[PDB]
Amino acid sequence: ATLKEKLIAPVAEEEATVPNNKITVVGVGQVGMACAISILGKSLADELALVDVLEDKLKGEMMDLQHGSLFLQTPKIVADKDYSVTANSKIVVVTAGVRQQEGESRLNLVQRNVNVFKFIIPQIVKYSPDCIIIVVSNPVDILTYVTWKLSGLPKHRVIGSGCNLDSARFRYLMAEKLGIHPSSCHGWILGEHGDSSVAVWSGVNVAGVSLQELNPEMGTDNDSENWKEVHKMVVESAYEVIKLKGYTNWAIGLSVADLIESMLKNLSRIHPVSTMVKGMYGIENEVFLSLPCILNARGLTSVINQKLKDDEVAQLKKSADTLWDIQKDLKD
Amino acid sequence: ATLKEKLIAPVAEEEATVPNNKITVVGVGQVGMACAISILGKSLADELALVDVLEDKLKGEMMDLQHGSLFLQTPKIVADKDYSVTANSKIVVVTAGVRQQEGESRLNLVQRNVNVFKFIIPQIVKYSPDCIIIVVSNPVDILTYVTWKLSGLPKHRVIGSGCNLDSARFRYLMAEKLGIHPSSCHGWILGEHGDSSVAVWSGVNVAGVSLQELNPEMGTDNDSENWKEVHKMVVESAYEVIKLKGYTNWAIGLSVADLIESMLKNLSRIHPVSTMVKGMYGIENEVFLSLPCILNARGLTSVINQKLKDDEVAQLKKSADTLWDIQKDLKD
Amino acid sequence: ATLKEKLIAPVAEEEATVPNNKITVVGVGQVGMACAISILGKSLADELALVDVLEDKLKGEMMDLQHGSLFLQTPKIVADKDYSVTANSKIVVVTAGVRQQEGESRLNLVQRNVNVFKFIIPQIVKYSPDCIIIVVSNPVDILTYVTWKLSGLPKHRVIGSGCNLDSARFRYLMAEKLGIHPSSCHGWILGEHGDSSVAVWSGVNVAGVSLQELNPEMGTDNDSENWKEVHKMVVESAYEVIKLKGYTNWAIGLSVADLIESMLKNLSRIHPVSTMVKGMYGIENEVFLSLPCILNARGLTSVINQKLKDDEVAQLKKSADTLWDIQKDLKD
Amino acid sequence: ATLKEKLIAPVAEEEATVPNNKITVVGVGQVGMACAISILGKSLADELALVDVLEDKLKGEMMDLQHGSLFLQTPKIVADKDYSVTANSKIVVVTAGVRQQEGESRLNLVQRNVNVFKFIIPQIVKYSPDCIIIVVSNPVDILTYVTWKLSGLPKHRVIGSGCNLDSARFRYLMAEKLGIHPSSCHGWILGEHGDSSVAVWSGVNVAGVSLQELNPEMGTDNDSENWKEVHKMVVESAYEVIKLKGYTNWAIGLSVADLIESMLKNLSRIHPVSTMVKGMYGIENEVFLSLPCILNARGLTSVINQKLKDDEVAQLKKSADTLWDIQKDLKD
Ligand SMILES: NC(=O)C1=CN([C@@H]2O[C@H](COP(=O)(O)OP(=O)(O)OC[C@H]3O[C@@H](n4cnc5c(N)ncnc54)[C@H](O)[C@@H]3O)[C@@H](O)[C@H]2O)C=CC1
Ligand SMILES: NC(=O)C1=CN([C@@H]2O[C@H](COP(=O)(O)OP(=O)(O)OC[C@H]3O[C@@H](n4cnc5c(N)ncnc54)[C@H](O)[C@@H]3O)[C@@H](O)[C@H]2O)C=CC1
Ligand SMILES: NC(=O)C1=CN([C@@H]2O[C@H](COP(=O)(O)OP(=O)(O)OC[C@H]3O[C@@H](n4cnc5c(N)ncnc54)[C@H](O)[C@@H]3O)[C@@H](O)[C@H]2O)C=CC1
Ligand SMILES: NC(=O)C1=CN([C@@H]2O[C@H](COP(=O)(O)OP(=O)(O)OC[C@H]3O[C@@H](n4cnc5c(N)ncnc54)[C@H](O)[C@@H]3O)[C@@H](O)[C@H]2O)C=CC1
Repeated sequence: ATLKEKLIAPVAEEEATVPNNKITVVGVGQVGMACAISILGKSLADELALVDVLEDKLKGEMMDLQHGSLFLQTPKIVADKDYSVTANSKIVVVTAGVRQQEGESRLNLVQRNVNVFKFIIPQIVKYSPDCIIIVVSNPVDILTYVTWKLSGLPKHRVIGSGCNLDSARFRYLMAEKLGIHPSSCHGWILGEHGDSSVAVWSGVNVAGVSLQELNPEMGTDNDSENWKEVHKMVVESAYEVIKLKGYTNWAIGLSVADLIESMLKNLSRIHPVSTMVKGMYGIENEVFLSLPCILNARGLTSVINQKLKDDEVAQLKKSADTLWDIQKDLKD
Repeated sequence: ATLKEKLIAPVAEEEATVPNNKITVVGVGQVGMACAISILGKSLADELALVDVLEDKLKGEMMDLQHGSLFLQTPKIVADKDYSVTANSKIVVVTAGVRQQEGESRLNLVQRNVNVFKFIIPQIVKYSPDCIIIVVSNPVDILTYVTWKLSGLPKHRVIGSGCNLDSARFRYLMAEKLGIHPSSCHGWILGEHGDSSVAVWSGVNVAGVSLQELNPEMGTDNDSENWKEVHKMVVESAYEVIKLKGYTNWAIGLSVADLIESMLKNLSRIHPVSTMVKGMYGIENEVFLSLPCILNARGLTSVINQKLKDDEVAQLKKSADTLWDIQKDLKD
Repeated sequence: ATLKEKLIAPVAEEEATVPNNKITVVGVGQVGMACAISILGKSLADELALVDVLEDKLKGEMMDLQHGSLFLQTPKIVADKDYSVTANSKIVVVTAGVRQQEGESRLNLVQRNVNVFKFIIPQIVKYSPDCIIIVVSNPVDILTYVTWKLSGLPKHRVIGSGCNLDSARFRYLMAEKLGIHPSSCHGWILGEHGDSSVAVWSGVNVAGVSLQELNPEMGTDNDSENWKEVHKMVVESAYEVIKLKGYTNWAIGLSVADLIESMLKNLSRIHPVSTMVKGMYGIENEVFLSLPCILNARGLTSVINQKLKDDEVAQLKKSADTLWDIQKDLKD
Repeated sequence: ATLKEKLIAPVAEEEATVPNNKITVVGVGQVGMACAISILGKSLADELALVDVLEDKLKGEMMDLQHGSLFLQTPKIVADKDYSVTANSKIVVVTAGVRQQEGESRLNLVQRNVNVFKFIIPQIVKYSPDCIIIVVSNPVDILTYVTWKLSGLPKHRVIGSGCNLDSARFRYLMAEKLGIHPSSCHGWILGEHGDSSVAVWSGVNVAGVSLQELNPEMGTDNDSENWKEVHKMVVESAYEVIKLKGYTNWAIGLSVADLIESMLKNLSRIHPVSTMVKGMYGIENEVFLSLPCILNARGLTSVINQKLKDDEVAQLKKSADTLWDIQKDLKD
């Protein structure tokens, strides 16, 4: 007479549920699943929705996650090619589209991914008009600009995963040189998540001790041992990892979960993520690139005004120019 | 031209957070702070409000928690004698009132505590019309009933901590006899939180093996395993600990946090908490007793139907009459 | 006069950590990385070593994890084709080998995988003479036996993941029928990891209530609740997911991490993993099958004695003969 | 015939356990229990031992914790006035002795607490000669010196909880002024955990932006709004909280757990804790006070060399002098 009927007696009317913290991940490839597992691992969603054009793959992924439910704290995991499954998401993570082939610039993916975005972004906003969108697909800064224009969402609700990842890499490498935890090394990689990123040497410090003060040659061509190479390693890292295993995913998955945690827990932590920087540091157009931003439940609510050195501002502007040159010709 | 103005540039123009995962703990005594710290430890609240009539102690408890903020994930902690600080809480935990003296029964506190609740409950609902209330103060089953009536809330939104603690103690004691983790021990203490709780022997098992089937004398006075002594120990628990350190708090604090987790994570896990059992097991009055109940974001949405023996039913009935005998003379 | 020399003043003269909570994952395929990321997510290792014959992929997996270090609590991650990087591990997880093709049985991989293990197992014990080994590779019960023999380790230090995953799936499926969290559902799938697993119907319960007692037709072909279809679904699981996405990894990855937690935290929780069952249930050969076992810091220290029905015993025996039929012809 | 005997079948010989991560907390008053609950909350110990001269209180506390075991991951909690229960602790936390009465300097507790320490320290080292001792009792810097001399342990194994707490308070207050999470505000309070502590203004920063650069008057008498008062609030905080609730405990409990996490997880994170600073910043005697130190499994292995301003060095030396003046007359 129905398992449930007999065993479970209702105290409240049957009625409507509605996820408080529903997250959607679009794209169930390497990056998508890594974000998904990291999100689940930290119990950040009470509902996880997945979307992809590959129906079988999408279903298999859902089922595999569902089978590990005993070990998780996410009561509902759903998956469909139709965006109606993403309704009422607080956060949508977009990792859908093509990735770099070996040695390929992220900037070379632009047209293919813009085509993808033009089609899926409107479906996303239709079903969650008040969500926050975390853009991850490459090139991430330009795609965040693209998402902003297509979605019609406010700036503080369209965020590029950006240099949160580059900065974690930088902090890891710095840590390795000093023999301490990356959380105790402070340093910011800003600008494009790509070849034109900028190391803010003037802010690199341990326990408040400015490394640039200790080594005024930090970041130059005349440095003993030997910073610039550290920034070069950050720049090259995706290519080196792609050459070895075909793609990257674990670090970006962790990076994404870290941003989500700040926002779903309303913490107001600072992260270098991609936002609209017109009017900052002499940038004249609607360029998106990473700066230290404050993240909480409203999304990206603030940017940190820094006192960048002239060479730092110069490299930032150069990064802004590289990006704007591509953005400026994007067609609608 | 403040520092904040210089350092921080608003992206989305202005802060103001949408009421969300806010929790209030009423009473900042041994139990109240134990609940507060456990709620804080598991990052269950994005805002924690404290209320007590002891203004000085209240402010100091508040400050001390705040001083720990670096190590926590709750961006806002506030406290006031006035209930306006509790506005828009999702969940309110009531631990205020008088407690048992060494030896004293929980029912000796009824009158004094009915007077406390007559004041506090209407304040809670006035400022948080949509909250879930968890009642901890003793006598707990009676006060859960008093809260239900004063609150005007539907039954699924009024939960008595009931036998959640009794059962935790029971599983701990069972675990000590077997040498395994209490989470691997299963057994249910239901009914009245104190003296008259019921041990449902038929459900005591490890890995699905019925210990009663293995030992049909389980629960009788002629049992080589002395299971009845275990239940007796669960019963004398409050007493022995009160005699030793003056009160109990850590275990109940942990148990309240566990209920909150099930709810804010929408888990639909089952806990032995106290609900309105009229029309169950032959009970014909409005009384709150513990049964295995399903907790989720809406609250306590259902109860598990069990096949109870005659003597178990009888105790439940006996508890219901005793409780009703007190409740029928409660005015206003 | 390095920066490190200038910034950091040694207190206790010199670094060198005492081997402690080190874990090795052998194989960096779908399952291996899923285990790695889940182990990393729960901070189970103070050092993670990876080993695989695919040198390029191995290095890239290593780098990607390292890039995530800021978000983790594992200060050292290393990887090498050579087993010296695995020296002094407390726990070694073996997931290397060939996997099932869509449709293909787990036993079709025996020969190829026996050759893999003949090489890997002696390397593991040579570099970590005091480790605990968790076998994941298929066919898992057979390979657990092969590992026990090649390793020379006592039985409490060789654990086959066995039916830990089967049972997780089963609890998920039960939870889906009842609408509660799988942790509130109890039921044991024992015996052989694959096709021939056994559902112990007598132990399936919710809150201590026997569902079999409630539905004596549970498990037969004439059951309105279709419990046998549930078990059938647990059995077809690998198959359906493999057909959809090519392999399974997330659920097993989570389940391995859960076993490790029980062990490194010394919990003595009970899990359905595979141990040497000779002399149990009438089995007279050296074979590994899943039963409810207690895991703690020493490993798998005990097994739960159960009262099994004749048909359950018979399947267990039938599985033991089949396994033995393969194992008896294994040489060296 | 013995519950266990029948139900649980041994796989490994009965034999010896031994905690990997055993922690002892000495003193079960406000501070001791707060450290205990925070340690348990984060699953940092596989064994927790408690010691106090108050036998009944000590037992009650043990039992209360034990009753919440279902919600914890610490299989063994023991308590006794005899130090033999503390054997093989990796970490011993000493919170035993007298605390400040209202308005009383921590320095006024010195003789009474030195008497306590002279008696208990030798018992502690007898039973755990290789432990790391975290000193918390006041005055904490002087008591760390005292512990070092009495215990005969190496410097990197005797650590004063020190200014980890003052700095968290500083970061909280700073955060409140800027509207962000304390984890995103960086600033160090060093020297005595007491009235002569030192704010290192030159290291105060957000996202690497030096606040002193933005406000060169930071910390002086001619400051717009208005740092010095922030340091004053940190200095006064214990007195204000003591005046309100009688003592402090939650923040210090969290602070202590944070240090333990760094060490038991071997993270090498930086914390401002109390260590022996002879030969640093012109300090000529064996003074203990807080500086940023690197913590991992070996204890306190490194100190960070800072580039302190002349006024900062001056205040540091003044703090060192205040302390040494008391240390110098300590009698053995
Ligand atoms: N921002 C960052 O730091 C990083 C960004 N990435 C980027 O993330 C993206 C994903 O990378 P991977 O997951 O490795 O690639 P993948 O090939 O493994 O996954 C791409 C997935 O997107 C799906 N997809 C393609 N078009 C779609 C559409 N129209 N609608 C829905 N789904 C669609 C595909 O079916 C596939 O499952 C790439 O653009 C890559 O460059 C990768 C690493 C880091
Ligand atoms: N349900 C359960 O399993 C458990 C229940 N308890 C009960 O919890 C309650 C609290 O225990 P403790 O925290 O140890 O007591 P406590 O004496 O330490 O704290 C009681 C708090 O209630 C406050 N209070 C008193 N009247 C108030 C009012 N009129 N309005 C607002 N606050 C008021 C007091 O100021 C004090 O802050 C007791 O009733 C005790 O019996 C204790 C353990 C377990
Ligand atoms: N016990 C269980 O419940 C489960 C077991 N499995 C089994 O786990 C195993 C791994 O599956 P996947 O990770 O999907 O396979 P995969 O093909 O992605 O990865 C296999 C890894 O083994 C490595 N490998 C092959 N030969 C090796 C050797 N000679 N020495 C060291 N490494 C070697 C390969 O290089 C590859 O890195 C399979 O045997 C599969 O059947 C999968 C799911 C669940
Ligand atoms: N370093 C720091 O940031 C902080 C330090 N404290 C200090 O921590 C200490 C403890 O404070 P509370 O717990 O509030 O005091 P308390 O009075 O609540 O607890 C002191 C406990 O120590 C026990 N005790 C006394 N002599 C003992 C001995 N000979 N052997 C073993 N146990 C003994 C007492 O019986 C009592 O249970 C005080 O010295 C206090 O000033 C407090 C807050 C912060």
